Amino acid sequence: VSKEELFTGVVPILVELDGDVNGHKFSVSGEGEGDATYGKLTLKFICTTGKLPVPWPTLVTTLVQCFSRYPDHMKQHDFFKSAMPEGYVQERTIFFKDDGNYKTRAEVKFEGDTLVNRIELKGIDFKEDGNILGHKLEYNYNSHNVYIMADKQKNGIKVNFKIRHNIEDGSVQLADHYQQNTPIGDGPVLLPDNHYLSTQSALSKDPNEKRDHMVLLEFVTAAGITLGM
Ligand code: NA
Ligand code: NA
Ligand SMILES: [Zn+2]
Ligand SMILES: [Zn+2]
Repeated sequence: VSKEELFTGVVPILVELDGDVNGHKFSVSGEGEGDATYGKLTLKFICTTGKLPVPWPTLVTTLVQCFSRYPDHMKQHDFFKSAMPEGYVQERTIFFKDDGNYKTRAEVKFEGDTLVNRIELKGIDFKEDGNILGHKLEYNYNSHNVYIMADKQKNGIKVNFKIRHNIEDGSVQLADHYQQNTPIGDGPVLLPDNHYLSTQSALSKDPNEKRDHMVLLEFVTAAGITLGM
């Protein structure tokens, strides 16, 4: 039921996102590679419609948890890989405290040797001069724990966590994330015991790139379950 064999080695990744936030329409493409044995991602994203209308860090969680490293004793809890190659739908609602929300739907699946994440994002209720549309977020990311449980009603998982976005005046903008994942295929999947992913992300710029872009490295390992339990 585990699909670890698809994830051997380095796997190319493609990402495509169409988004509309307070009627500002935009698109983002990304390409890179993942190594689930190490739990590491490297990707570069470009805004193909001009300047991104929201800050890049707000799109990090939207823009492939199947590349998480699952420990030796936790292979029976890896839902994300178990749903491949047909893949899973990942839906979120993200509430930015004192501001608007994003709602997202994505399909993550293999197209051949490439892992692809295809996303629609709709943003509503943002303040024109808030931290988001105001572009008051620093260009950086912090470490978070992403809590995963099995869905008690359907074949799938329920996931929640709270992202801290640091603001240029020293304050912090919180983004509460609520997430569900369901398989696309009707094959068996792994429905995990409660656990979490320890997430770290670092953002940078390619000094030669003139398009609006984001270079992103991530390291993710699952944790939280006692051997054999
Ligand atoms: Na199998
Ligand atoms: Na605007
Ligand atoms: Zn172990
Ligand atoms: Zn158990």
